[PDB]
Amino acid sequence: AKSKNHTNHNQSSKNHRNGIKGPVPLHLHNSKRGSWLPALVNARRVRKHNQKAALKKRRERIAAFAAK
Amino acid sequence: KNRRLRLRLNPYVKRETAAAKGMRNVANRDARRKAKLARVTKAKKAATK
Amino acid sequence: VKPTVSKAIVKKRTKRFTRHRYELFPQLSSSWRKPRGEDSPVRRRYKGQKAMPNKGYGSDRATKYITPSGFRNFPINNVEDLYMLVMQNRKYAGVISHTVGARKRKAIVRKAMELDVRLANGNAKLRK
Amino acid sequence: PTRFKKCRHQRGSTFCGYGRVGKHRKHESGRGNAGGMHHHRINFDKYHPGYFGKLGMDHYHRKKNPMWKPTINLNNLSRLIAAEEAAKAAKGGTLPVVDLQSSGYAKLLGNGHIQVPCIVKARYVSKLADKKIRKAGGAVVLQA
Amino acid sequence: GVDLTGISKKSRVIRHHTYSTNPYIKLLIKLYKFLAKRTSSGFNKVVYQRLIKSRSNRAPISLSRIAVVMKRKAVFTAKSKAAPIAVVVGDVLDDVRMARIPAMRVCALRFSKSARQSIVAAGGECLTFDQLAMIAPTGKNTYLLRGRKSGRESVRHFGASGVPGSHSKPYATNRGKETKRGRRTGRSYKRKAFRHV
Amino acid sequence: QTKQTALVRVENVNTREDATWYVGKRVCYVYHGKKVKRCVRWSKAPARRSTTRALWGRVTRPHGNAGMMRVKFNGASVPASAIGRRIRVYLYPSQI
Amino acid sequence: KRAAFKQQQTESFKKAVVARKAAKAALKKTAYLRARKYSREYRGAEKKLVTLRRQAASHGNYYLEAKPKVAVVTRIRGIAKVNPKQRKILQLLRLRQIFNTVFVKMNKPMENMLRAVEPYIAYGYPSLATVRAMVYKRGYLKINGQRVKITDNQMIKDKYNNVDIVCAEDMVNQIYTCGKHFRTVTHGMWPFKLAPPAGGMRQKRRHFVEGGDYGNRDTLINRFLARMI
Amino acid sequence: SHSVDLQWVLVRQNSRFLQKRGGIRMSNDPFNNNGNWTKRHCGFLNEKAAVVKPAKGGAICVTVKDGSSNNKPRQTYKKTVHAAGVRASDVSRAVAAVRPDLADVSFRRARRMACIASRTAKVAAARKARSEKIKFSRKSARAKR
RNA sequence: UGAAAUGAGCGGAGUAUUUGAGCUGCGCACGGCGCGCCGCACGCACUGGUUUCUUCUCCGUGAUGCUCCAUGUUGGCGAUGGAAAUGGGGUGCCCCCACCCGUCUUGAAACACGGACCAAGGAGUCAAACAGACGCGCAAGGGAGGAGAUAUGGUUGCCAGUACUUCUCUCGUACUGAAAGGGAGAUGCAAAAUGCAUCUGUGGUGUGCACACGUCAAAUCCGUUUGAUUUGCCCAACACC
RNA sequence: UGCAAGGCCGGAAAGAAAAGAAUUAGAGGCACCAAGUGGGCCUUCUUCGGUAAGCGGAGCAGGCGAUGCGGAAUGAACCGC
RNA sequence: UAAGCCCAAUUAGUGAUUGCCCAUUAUUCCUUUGGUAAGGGCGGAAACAAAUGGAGAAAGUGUAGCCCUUCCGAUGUAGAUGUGGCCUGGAGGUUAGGACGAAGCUUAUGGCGUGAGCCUAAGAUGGACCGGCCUCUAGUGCAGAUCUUGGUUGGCGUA
Ligand SMILES: [K+]
Ligand SMILES: [K+]
Ligand SMILES: [K+]
Ligand SMILES: [Mg+2]
Ligand SMILES: [Mg+2]
Ligand SMILES: [Mg+2]
Ligand SMILES: [Mg+2]
Ligand SMILES: [Mg+2]
Ligand SMILES: [Mg+2]
Ligand SMILES: [Mg+2]
Ligand SMILES: [Mg+2]
Ligand SMILES: [Mg+2]
Ligand SMILES: [Mg+2]
Ligand SMILES: [Mg+2]
Ligand SMILES: [Mg+2]
Ligand SMILES: [Mg+2]
Ligand SMILES: [Mg+2]
Ligand SMILES: [Mg+2]
Ligand SMILES: [Mg+2]
Ligand SMILES: [Mg+2]
Ligand SMILES: [Mg+2]
Ligand SMILES: [Mg+2]
Ligand SMILES: [Mg+2]
Ligand SMILES: [Mg+2]
Ligand SMILES: [Mg+2]
Ligand SMILES: [Mg+2]
Ligand SMILES: [Mg+2]
Ligand SMILES: [Mg+2]
Ligand SMILES: [Mg+2]
Ligand SMILES: [Mg+2]
Ligand SMILES: [Mg+2]
Ligand SMILES: [Mg+2]
Ligand SMILES: [Mg+2]
Ligand SMILES: [Mg+2]
Ligand SMILES: [Mg+2]
Ligand SMILES: [Mg+2]
Ligand SMILES: [Mg+2]
Ligand SMILES: [Mg+2]
Ligand SMILES: [Mg+2]
Ligand SMILES: [Mg+2]
Ligand SMILES: [Mg+2]
Ligand SMILES: [Mg+2]
Ligand SMILES: [Mg+2]
Ligand SMILES: [Mg+2]
Ligand SMILES: [Mg+2]
Ligand SMILES: [Mg+2]
Ligand code: NA
Ligand code: NA
Repeated sequence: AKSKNHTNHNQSSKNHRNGIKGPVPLHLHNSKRGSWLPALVNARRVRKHNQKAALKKRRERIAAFAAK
Repeated sequence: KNRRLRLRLNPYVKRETAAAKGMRNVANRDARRKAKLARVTKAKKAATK
Repeated sequence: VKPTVSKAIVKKRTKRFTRHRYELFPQLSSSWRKPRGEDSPVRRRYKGQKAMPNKGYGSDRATKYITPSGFRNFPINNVEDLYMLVMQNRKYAGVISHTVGARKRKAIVRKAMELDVRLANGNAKLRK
Repeated sequence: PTRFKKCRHQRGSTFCGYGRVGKHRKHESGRGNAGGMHHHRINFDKYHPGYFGKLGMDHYHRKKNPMWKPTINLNNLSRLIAAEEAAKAAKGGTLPVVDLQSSGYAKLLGNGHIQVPCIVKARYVSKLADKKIRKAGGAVVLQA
Repeated sequence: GVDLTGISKKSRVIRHHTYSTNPYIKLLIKLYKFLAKRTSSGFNKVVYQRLIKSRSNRAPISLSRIAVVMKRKAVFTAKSKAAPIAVVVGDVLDDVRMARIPAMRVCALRFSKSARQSIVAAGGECLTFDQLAMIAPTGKNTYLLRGRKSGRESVRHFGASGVPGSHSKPYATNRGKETKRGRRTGRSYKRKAFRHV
Repeated sequence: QTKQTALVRVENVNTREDATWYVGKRVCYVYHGKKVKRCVRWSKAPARRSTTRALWGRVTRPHGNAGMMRVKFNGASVPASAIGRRIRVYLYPSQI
Repeated sequence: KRAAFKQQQTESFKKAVVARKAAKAALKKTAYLRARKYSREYRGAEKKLVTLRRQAASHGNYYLEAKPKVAVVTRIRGIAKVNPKQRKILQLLRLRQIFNTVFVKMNKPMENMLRAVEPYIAYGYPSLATVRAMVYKRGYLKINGQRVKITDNQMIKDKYNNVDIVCAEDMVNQIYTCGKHFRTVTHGMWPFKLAPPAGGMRQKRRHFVEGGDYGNRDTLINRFLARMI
Repeated sequence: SHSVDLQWVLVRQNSRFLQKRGGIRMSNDPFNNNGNWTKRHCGFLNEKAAVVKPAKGGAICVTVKDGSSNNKPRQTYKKTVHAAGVRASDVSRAVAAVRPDLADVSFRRARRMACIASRTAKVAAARKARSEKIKFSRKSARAKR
């Protein structure tokens, strides 16, 4: 007793009922893991300094607000 | 088709129907037909000469 | 007491919805059952078959539950039950329970006449 | 209660939600965890990775009692100090004494910032917990 | 007929009544349903929606979390203005990791006994949602807050743990079991810890 | 068939314009029953009592191009035993 | 006699009544003036074109008419057996039901859309009478998601909240002349739901030039729709 | 302590006074002017209430709960009997003194009480005439003390 | 059948106002010839003029009605009766429709299987482990269980219940390593192979309710509301570190 | 002071002109828990084996299955709906 | 002299552009039901006895739906879910009925509900128990399984 081997019938209809969802935007899930390591290492040094600058900047703003 | 609704949506509709009555007046229609043909024919002759 | 006047009762359908082929079997009662057979002509909505009940047959909400007399039927079991219908006596009529006996029915019929409370199954000779 | 189960809703439905085609048969996949590597492999592989195989050294006759070692962090120490003693506790003065092994703990771990300085009696202490409690005015005393 | 393919997929599961059997919850829903429709405030509408929510969707909040976000708002707030009333549609639980807290006015459905003691001992006051409606009928000068749910153990189990990039906990009573094949590179393969999305 | 509307052919009415003249006219089908039942003027005019009965309707619109007319009867539908039988088409309500 | 809260309501309601009547009179005057202005614009525009045609004819020239900017499209087929490409276009045209009708701009992006669904829709170039009849008799607005028949000019003003669209004649003028608010007016309307054409069609399966119905009929669409509105 | 709003939530679905007979929800509440099972008409439940009741003869009695002795049930309800012939608006004004939101139903109930008393005398008189022409085999007479 | 008649329609006034159609001024457009000349079917502006004919135009009633029901005319029948009506029920008849149910199956009215009748019986249950949704209690803690104590050392029974207790046990507040074994705060100062200081504090960044400052738009019964947006803080979350 | 990267501070922003110069019955994203199903079949165009088949096997898309109704006298799938 | 085939029309060289008939389609009117539903009202306005305008007005998922206005959808096997949705035997409550007749049974007994069913009437039936509502509980609903047991039955006054 033989049966049907293969068909793609109704598959495109099934894939479009809940639609084919679009891709995630570029600004989301933009992990740099696995990229070129020498550029990754240098970027980490800059990001560490940027966090320190952000912490200090909030300290100045808090003092400035309390100044008035 | 309704009188109230047409006037409510278009307050100007009374003037439009008054104009329509004038064009369907037999004397107005016949006088206009004579005048329109004479003035168009005169303009056609002048343009071609 | 006369009932409150309402709009005319429509009653979309008078015939009952009866079981498929219940006339051919003494076992089967006429009570409606949804036909779930795969090849059932009633379930498949064939032209000459019985209809199946659905939400479209629902009656007008203004005239729903109203009896032909114009009242609504409220079950009552004793004399004290008549006082629940004193104010709304043009809307509701009392239905004496079947099991209430003849001795107790005399008091209920006597009291309802003085209160002008309509009894759906009360004394026929009274109220003319 | 029986009146809330799906059986009552399925009275008159014949197949009771199992279908006319596939039906409700006895054991269509095998019994229990049968075929974990044959015909049930995908379910085992994606939901229970690591299920099959061996790992590690054996420990015959394990006794959990010699291995008893509950831990408490430095920032949870106020759970064992009475309210009236915590208010009176301050660096440089008299501090409450906490017996860890009588409260069900064996090791002071030392996560977070300590809220009230105190003297902690413990069987074990992490190297960071000992350093932090001493800088905050408390101390650790070893017990057994 | 009208072509309306997939129109049912546009509809959303929106609940209007509560499943709660608590009569005092129903009283609060009755009060704030009135306020959400007779006032213009967006606070009353949000509070009314959260009262209908299930218990799982009203996560509890720690007392330390309230004090931290209050301090982030206390700075950059003028000394003339008073501190807002912290409002949470849920439970407030005490935090033993933070002993010194400022005086705050907190409104919640329920306070734990320790949390109520800690708020009062710091000079604050534990408010009730019917009290809040009388002092802040439109929610003026309030700090609406929500509890955390991303740390729940149910969330940590969601998804398949065997697919690459996944770090959910499997359903297993024995911790030692389910550790050999599929979790170590030595035993056949290891589930990949990272996957680009 | 839909029995709420009936088709009536009238002698000498063989055009749609002819049938339009009868739109609105009262239509009567006359038969008899088995027993003498109530009628109009049962007590006023006892001579009217008879087994004769009448069902009354009206012409709603013409049908086709050959003078056929559509008739709707009062409330109920005309019996199928009236098929092939005489239908009376009166001249009232008059428009002349 | 009367409660205080019921007394303040009376004065506020009395002032609401006075202002409502004033707004009704103000809108009636505004709609009158705009309808007169449009009426003369339409009459003069056709008179200008008649002279232009006469001048070209007298000297052996030709007058090329402006390409129509507005098309009126009605669906003439049911909802059965529609391919996904044709299904989506009719959805974007809001032609989800047979004898549904919309007004569209006859530009290149829309024309290529209409060519793809030609067997399903009969379309052409509407006249001023056709646009007026559809707006006045079959005109509905999308108010709060509801299909509301246009019964007075205040709804048009409140729906569009635009200076240039306050009355029915503003609505007709935007559609007929393809104004800058053509999309705003047409989008704000519910898709027109028309009756079947009295007198029947010819053949819904063939193109109009084949003796059928589904093609572009040019200005013959007005005769088709006159039996439908 | 426990307001009417809380009490109504507790007893709306299950109460001694609620009668759901044949799909109709009525009330035996002696302090209900209507028989409708609503929070407004629940005289036994509200802090203040008033119900129009019949009295001996054609008199109309107004029973009032003023909300001062709710914790003392034998003093909760006070009766004031109006002389026969009282205007229905006067009865409604007495009720409105306690419950202004019951003024309309109290007026209608005051009118119905007067109508019933007149009908009761008319029906009883007709019954007496019928009984006067009938010979009864038995006649019970309650003993006096 | 006027229980709020919104009317070009009802009611008050007025004898006119302004729609076209004819005829017309200036300028500009447009057409023809090649600089400004001619034409202009009568387009735009002056809401041009003209009044020859063609139209009627101007005001007017909120709900102090939250909701439902309740108000004509002319005959026929019905004046209390084995009655007059309307509805329901029963049987026959006419014209139209109308394949036998349940099942497996792509496909059943099937020359596919089970089907003489009726009554009574007849099939997702109980227990254990886990998980998710929802209800409830408490909450960094939750809760037993076994057992004991005494109201009860009492009562045929109610009472095999209810009330009370636990330095225990268990699940969590900490996780990792095969194990030996280790074991998680922030900021600042600084770079000590366990560095110091402080303790009211989201580690940072982007997107992000409410709330607070404004700032626009629309509508207002002029009290406001309802949208958008700036700035601050951003809760819950998501994404990079 | 040039390139690379992460930020900060400002400026400008028909919020996208005009050229036929889009449209939308245009709330996007994120989850959790589960059922049936996993024998298909028929048609339009394309198409492989076979002399062919109401034969076997595929692509795209509709449909029957799961659905009657109005038509082709009659027909699961044709026409209309 | 088609009632056949090809073509072409709509009362016909007259005066302009809809001959006619059939749908579970379209338009529109009425009613139901459900929404990702959209809005209003809900602080009793004032006045008003009977004999001789009325009634209601619940801050509300779901009921006889709190009332009113408005818009849109409604078929469906396998399957999911919801229902102040229906029914049965028992339990904790509450409120009733019965020798002037309970349960059961009988029906051209009608009424109500879209329905599951509920209720009344009659018995020229019966002879002692039992209804409603809230909650709890389970051996809880039958047309078919060559289903089980009992009885009956056409074949048949036949072989
Ligand atoms: K096994
Ligand atoms: K229902
Ligand atoms: K047997
Ligand atoms: Mg095959
Ligand atoms: Mg297969
Ligand atoms: Mg019925
Ligand atoms: Mg089938
Ligand atoms: Mg009986
Ligand atoms: Mg069955
Ligand atoms: Mg099913
Ligand atoms: Mg299932
Ligand atoms: Mg299976
Ligand atoms: Mg193998
Ligand atoms: Mg080994
Ligand atoms: Mg955590
Ligand atoms: Mg045709
Ligand atoms: Mg085709
Ligand atoms: Mg007039
Ligand atoms: Mg020139
Ligand atoms: Mg009437
Ligand atoms: Mg009369
Ligand atoms: Mg036949
Ligand atoms: Mg088979
Ligand atoms: Mg087969
Ligand atoms: Mg079959
Ligand atoms: Mg065969
Ligand atoms: Mg078989
Ligand atoms: Mg215990
Ligand atoms: Mg853990
Ligand atoms: Mg270890
Ligand atoms: Mg849109
Ligand atoms: Mg097969
Ligand atoms: Mg199979
Ligand atoms: Mg509807
Ligand atoms: Mg009053
Ligand atoms: Mg409710
Ligand atoms: Mg359905
Ligand atoms: Mg049992
Ligand atoms: Mg009972
Ligand atoms: Mg009988
Ligand atoms: Mg019978
Ligand atoms: Mg029952
Ligand atoms: Mg059973
Ligand atoms: Mg049986
Ligand atoms: Mg058998
Ligand atoms: Mg025999
Ligand atoms: Na199948
Ligand atoms: Na509705």
